[PDB]
Amino acid sequence: VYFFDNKQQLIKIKNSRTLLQCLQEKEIASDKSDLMKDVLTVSCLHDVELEQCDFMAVRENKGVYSLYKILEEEIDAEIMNFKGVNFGAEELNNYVVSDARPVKKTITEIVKQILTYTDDEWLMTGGVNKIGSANFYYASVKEALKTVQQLGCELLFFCDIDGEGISSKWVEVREKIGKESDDRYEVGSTAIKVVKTKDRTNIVTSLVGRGKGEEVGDGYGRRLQFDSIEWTQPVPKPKGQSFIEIKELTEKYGIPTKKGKMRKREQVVIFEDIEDKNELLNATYQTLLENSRPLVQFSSEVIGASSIGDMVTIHDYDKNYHYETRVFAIKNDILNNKIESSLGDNLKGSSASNQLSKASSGISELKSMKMNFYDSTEISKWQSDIIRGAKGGSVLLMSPWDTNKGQSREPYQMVIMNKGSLKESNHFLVMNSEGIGFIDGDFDKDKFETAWTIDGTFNAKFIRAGVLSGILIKGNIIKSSDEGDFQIVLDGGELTFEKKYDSEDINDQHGHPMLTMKALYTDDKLNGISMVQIPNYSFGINSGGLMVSKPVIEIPKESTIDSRKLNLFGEVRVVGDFYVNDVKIDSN
Amino acid sequence: VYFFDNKQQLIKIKNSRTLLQCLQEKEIASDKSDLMKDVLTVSCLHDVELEQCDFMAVRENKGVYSLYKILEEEIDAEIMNFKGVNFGAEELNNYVVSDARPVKKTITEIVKQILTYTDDEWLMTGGVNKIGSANFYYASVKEALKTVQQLGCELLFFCDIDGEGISSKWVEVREKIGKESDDRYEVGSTAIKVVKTKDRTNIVTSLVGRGKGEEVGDGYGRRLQFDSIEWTQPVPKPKGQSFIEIKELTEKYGIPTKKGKMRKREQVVIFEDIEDKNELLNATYQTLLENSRPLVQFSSEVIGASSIGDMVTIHDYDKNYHYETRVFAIKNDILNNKIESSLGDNLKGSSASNQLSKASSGISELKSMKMNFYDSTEISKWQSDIIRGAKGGSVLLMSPWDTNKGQSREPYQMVIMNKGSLKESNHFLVMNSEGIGFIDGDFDKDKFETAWTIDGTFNAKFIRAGVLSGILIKGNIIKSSDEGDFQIVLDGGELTFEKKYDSEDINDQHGHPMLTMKALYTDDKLNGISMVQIPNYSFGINSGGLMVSKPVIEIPKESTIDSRKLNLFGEVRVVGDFYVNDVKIDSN
Amino acid sequence: VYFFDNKQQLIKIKNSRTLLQCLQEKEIASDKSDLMKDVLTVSCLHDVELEQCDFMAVRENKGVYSLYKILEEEIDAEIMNFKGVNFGAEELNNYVVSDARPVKKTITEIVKQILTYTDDEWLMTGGVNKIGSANFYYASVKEALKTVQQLGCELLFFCDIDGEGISSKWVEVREKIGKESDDRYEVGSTAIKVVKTKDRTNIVTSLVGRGKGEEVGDGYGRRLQFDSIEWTQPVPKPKGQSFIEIKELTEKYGIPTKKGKMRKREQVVIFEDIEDKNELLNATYQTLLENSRPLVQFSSEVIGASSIGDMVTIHDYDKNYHYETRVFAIKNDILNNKIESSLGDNLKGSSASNQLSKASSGISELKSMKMNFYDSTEISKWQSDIIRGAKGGSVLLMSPWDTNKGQSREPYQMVIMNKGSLKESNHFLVMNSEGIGFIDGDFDKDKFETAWTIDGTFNAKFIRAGVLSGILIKGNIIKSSDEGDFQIVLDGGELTFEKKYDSEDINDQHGHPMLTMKALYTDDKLNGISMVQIPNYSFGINSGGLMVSKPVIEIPKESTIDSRKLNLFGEVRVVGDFYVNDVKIDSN
Repeated sequence: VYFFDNKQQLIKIKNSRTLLQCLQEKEIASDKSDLMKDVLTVSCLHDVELEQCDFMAVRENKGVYSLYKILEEEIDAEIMNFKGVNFGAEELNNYVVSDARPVKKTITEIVKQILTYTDDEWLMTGGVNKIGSANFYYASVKEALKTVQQLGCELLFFCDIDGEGISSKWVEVREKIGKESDDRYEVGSTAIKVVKTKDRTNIVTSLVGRGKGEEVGDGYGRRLQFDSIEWTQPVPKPKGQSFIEIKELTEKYGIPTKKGKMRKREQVVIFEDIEDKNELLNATYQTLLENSRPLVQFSSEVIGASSIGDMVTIHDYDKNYHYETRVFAIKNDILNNKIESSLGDNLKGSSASNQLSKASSGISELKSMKMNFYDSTEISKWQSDIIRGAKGGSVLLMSPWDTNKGQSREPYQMVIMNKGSLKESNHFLVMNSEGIGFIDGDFDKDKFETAWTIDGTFNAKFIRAGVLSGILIKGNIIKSSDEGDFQIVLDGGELTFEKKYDSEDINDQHGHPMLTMKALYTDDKLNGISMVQIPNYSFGINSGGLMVSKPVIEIPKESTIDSRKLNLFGEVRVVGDFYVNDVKIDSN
Repeated sequence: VYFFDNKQQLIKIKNSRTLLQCLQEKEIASDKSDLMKDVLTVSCLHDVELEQCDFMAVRENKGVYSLYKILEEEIDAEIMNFKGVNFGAEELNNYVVSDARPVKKTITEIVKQILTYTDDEWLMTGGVNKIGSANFYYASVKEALKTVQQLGCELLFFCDIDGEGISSKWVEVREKIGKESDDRYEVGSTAIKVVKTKDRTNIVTSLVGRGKGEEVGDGYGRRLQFDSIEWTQPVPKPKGQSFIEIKELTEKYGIPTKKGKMRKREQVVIFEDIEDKNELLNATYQTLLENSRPLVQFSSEVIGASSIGDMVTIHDYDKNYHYETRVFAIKNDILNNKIESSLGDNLKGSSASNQLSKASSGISELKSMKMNFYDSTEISKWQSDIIRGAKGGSVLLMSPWDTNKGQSREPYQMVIMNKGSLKESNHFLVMNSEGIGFIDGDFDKDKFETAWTIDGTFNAKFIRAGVLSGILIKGNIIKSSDEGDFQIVLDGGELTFEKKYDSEDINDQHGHPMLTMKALYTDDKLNGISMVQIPNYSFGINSGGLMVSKPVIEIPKESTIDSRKLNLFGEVRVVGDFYVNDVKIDSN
Repeated sequence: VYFFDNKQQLIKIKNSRTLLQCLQEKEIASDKSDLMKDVLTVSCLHDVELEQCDFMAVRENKGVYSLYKILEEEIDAEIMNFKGVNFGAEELNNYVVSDARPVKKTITEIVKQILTYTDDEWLMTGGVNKIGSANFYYASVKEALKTVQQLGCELLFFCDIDGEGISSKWVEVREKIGKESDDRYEVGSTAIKVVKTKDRTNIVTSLVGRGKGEEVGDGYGRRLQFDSIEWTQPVPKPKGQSFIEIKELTEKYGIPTKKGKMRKREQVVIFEDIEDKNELLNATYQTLLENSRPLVQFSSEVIGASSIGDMVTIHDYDKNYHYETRVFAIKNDILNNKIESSLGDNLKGSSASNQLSKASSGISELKSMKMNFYDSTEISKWQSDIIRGAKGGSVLLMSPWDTNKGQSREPYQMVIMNKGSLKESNHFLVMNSEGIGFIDGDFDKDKFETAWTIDGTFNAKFIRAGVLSGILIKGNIIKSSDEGDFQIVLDGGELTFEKKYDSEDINDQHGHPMLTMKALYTDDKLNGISMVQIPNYSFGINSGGLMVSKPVIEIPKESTIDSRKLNLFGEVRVVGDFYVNDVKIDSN
């Protein structure tokens, strides 16, 4: 046993004539999410230059050495104990993966990508050709390797150690650990104390698959199922069924009935992250196939030496059974030449210590995979903001939070924009606490205009296209315009021909009258209708054409009540009474 | 001990002269959610034809047999070992219950309903008259029976076994297991080694109840309490208080004070699914009543034989105590005539193995009853959709998700319908990225018109009912119409009478002039008001009635500036000077 | 040993010549969230009057006594056993804190405030000057003290016990338990069996801190980090880095590389309730300083007597080491004068029982601090109601739930109010399933108007301010009014002067005609423009001023087709040929 100091430099060599204990253990875990266990324990007499050492290594052959790092020492009386684990499981826990996210790549490329964060110290050897994906964010490298291991790969670690330090390190990726060995164990000559165990707790013949939810929120707990999938060639499955059954397994492990017939065994299997149907069926089929036969375990003391993970054959001639199994646990005592092994399926996972470890890991996982009050509030806020329109399209309910991040989220106005989003649109229709208004080019709030007011006072200037029909007009003042200074007015049941004037008041629209057709309250009754004239103005009933207009009656500018100067022009044929002197007399 | 093969056919009988161990254990669990434990263990010498057996049974009396299913087997030193459990706890785990949901029914009917999923194999015997409800979805029958058992029933299982297989199976429902036996145990003659234990850990005299939330979201953690419920006859409880206290229990187990008085003990009890007040009070009262006395347990070796669940009486004359207890655990050894029993309240739930089992079950329950990111997102989406209007009432915000299910959830228009929902309404008011518009009968076809445009151009054709008053009209063109071809036009500050015409342009409304009362720019000043005429048209100031109007002045069709033929008609009284051959005249 | 009854009255004294066992244990837990352990165990021969006692006490010196409360009692064979804990840890579990919520106060004031719920039985002694805050709701006092202890204080409990009961109780608050003692332990003379353990499992040199989320909802898992904080004087930390590193620790405990250089060790530390950067950096620095050196533990059997928590010194001359450690566990045996102690850092937390207890506590905490279906639904409802406007501002989508609390949540109308909320505003713009309408002062009523209708029918009476221009008017009836009974009408392609009238129909607006400027269908062609008169009415073309208008032609009330009476007034100047019994005449 060679001991190294903190810089991995050789210090001392301990022989086999001084050590009091030397034990090495290896074990392949039942689950695929755990690494391979490797522990060494050595204890010798107390020394003063062995309390600074941090590494210890043993010998496999002339070219391969295994390195163990001390985790704990215990001086008792004068005997120093020690305890070590593999170097890789302790070194690869101090590299941080910021964020890595492959999508549908092979395992070899994923390992290449992960081992980039170790700064070229670690390499990799071997390959697998299965495609998978994962999301690695802030986490250690060992956890990432654990996650990769679940896809069907098994990992090891090695060194190239000399007396002056470590030179090269690499990681081997394989499918199954161990080649096939030419070993032969016989009970009574090579295997000494054989204990055979058989278990039948978990046996199924039919399973019902379930998926990742259908309509969550109703509370009815629906899940995706393979109800309407046809699948014939591997195992005949009908179209109206919802479970996979193997016939012969039912005949061999079924529940007998009254009539001598057999019935199947059905248990429910849940997959939390399956969204398709065919892959759910494949997963359920694999789960059914894995759990169809009882488990067998052999545990014994052996003479011949085998590595971990080989295939060996064990025989027993007195009771006449013959099996082929796979070594999965080895406890090698170097000092006393005693070797203990185990073959077959692993049933060591039901001991108390493993259960304690699994419970602690489960608590630690649940603490990080579930959502507390803050996360629920944040998710609700995000999903409400998505539908309110605060991130996308043309309809939006504004709140001060959308502008300052600091005030309340309470809405005070509703905005309909032109295109896209707030910065991508040019026109706005705003509904706020002042009335339905409009906003110009930019939403820096040029100035808010008003079309409707909340008390209900429409603004008339917004009528700019169309034809008006089918209504009544009353009380209003009408007017027209020309290039000169003449306009027609209808104010208070009056027709006014006057001169133009520009103003901003209802009363000030009226100008200087010249001719006003009207009516007069004639003698306490409204039976007088006539026009009027005004002096210094010309009036007429001019006749002719569009270019020429000659006076039928000419009204002078000086026409007055006193100066009744009733000019007339034009050849007029006057049928009716005529006047020269006194008394009416007829004509032509 | 009789051994059966995989089809429940008798194979071999083993005597008592060749067995090495036979042990049978029974135990009633402390909690009501666990079944009754039944375990048998037997070991004999190795045999070839015993490695295929799957059932082993023992004898109770001449008509009752108990059947055990082998779960494990272990050849160690040609000494085979077997371990078995009850058949019922293993067979009823392979029957899937899908979607069974009773509401407010009796336990007997619930068990009858559950046992219809076993295909007539299992029956039921007995009954309990208590009302309860449960929700069973995809799950096995055993878990359903476990859930039912929590409502105040206790279950057993039985068979009717013969040499050629099982004939009938049934499940018995009871209130308490065991009748009242006539047995008497005396210490020193019938009971050998007696160990008595007394516990005082959980002792209370007052409790404060809490309910299923009040206003969750504030984060203040309010809960429903019985603050304002009066309850007098069982135990006097005032109105202003929020806890139940029994006086004598306080006097007997109260904290002494400085003045020699006693104080109560208060602890908080939480019920997660209580929504009313009186039932919360009843539950708190029952919890208080249950936990008011210290616990006692007896464990001893017994000569006499009793079944499980009976009521036996134990006496001790030297120390002078006499108690009446209930048997709850029996460990019967058939081969050596040794019986071990326990009496009183169960305190076996604090051992390490039970704690490990409870921790595993608790973790597995938490993994299923708490929600991750996906469930929170789905619930938020559902609750946002409810309030957006996408499922119900008359105000709704459209998004592409509501029509095509594949695009984003971002809104782009707001729709107000007529009645009900999208398919139950005929008329629509729509405000989208092109202005306030309207939609006809069917919404599936856009057919979108516009009333307001986002730049603010109202369409005038939408004014169809009302009276218009209190505004000004300027610049606009006015027109009327009749059945014939006459209309009145006010264009450019002139009154124009023409012939009617139909057109679609502002300029084309004007027609063929006949008489245009207008004004003339008379000598660089606007003081000329006059009419005009046009040849080949008739003009007049006709006078008379509504039927008839005769010309005061008749304007001929040929009236012209050149041909000044101004025909006049009617009896006229022309007072004033006149024009006859250069003289002034008078009234004859 | 003195035994008390249920009222804490002395009953019996047991000497040292009758007891069979007496053992006292004390231990300081590794975590700061657990109290100080104190356990006593005594056993003696069975006595009749010792089965009612509930307290047993021992002697420290002539003035200090320790009180223990019996929890379990076990009569076995003829020897009674007992098991007691400290009085305080059992008494202070029966006082209920309703709600206390201090903010940024000192520990002394927090303890003072908490100890007001014991009704002046418990006092306080000592003090610590550090500022902290906590939120206490319904919970017992012991959990509150546990939570306070996490801020850097350590608690003890005491009594003033006499033969007639307890007189005064108090709690001492300290920062560290134990003074500095003048003790000297030498191996081989005063310490007998020394076992030393050194642990190196968790050693780090650099850490990466994380905070309380950044944008939860995207699913990317961002967290607050100290990326852009400069912090130099304690440890030089640059501006572009995301971790804190100590140099010399890396030089002493670093991973050696190929070229002889050393590398750092990084692990991720998560704080779930940190929102600022400088405090996150401080917490990470404190963790790094706490986890930088390996741990050492001494366990031995000593001769001299020391209290719990002192600082002693242990020496060993043969192996030449000298350490200064702190006592943390004492197991004093009173009957046999044997004392067993432990020194240094506590490594007793990895035993099986402690792990079981921690797992149970973790499950119980997770069950209470996570959210199930009901909580998620309630939070989503609250956060949707906040943004819908149902609590605050001036835009609101009202649903029947907002008024009756019992019906569904689907919205049926949208309301825009004036100010604040429903009760603080006067004018409303309501958009519902009937049309865009308005509501007067109070909203509790249903005085709903209708401007728009869903079929697109505007109401013309809502135009009340503005100027109308740029449109066309067609078909509509135009009218005016005056104080008298005259109005100008333009209906059916004609101009009508008539008498004013009031009505509510389109047809009834027309009145009694007087003068109707119109057109006549003159001989199958529309070339006739004419006016008419009506008998018993006066007509004229009056001329003059605004005050005076004299008839150019006077039309009498009796003017008729038969009674042609065309009165003319005013001195005329008439050029033309005239009618003097035929031919043609001259023109003055």
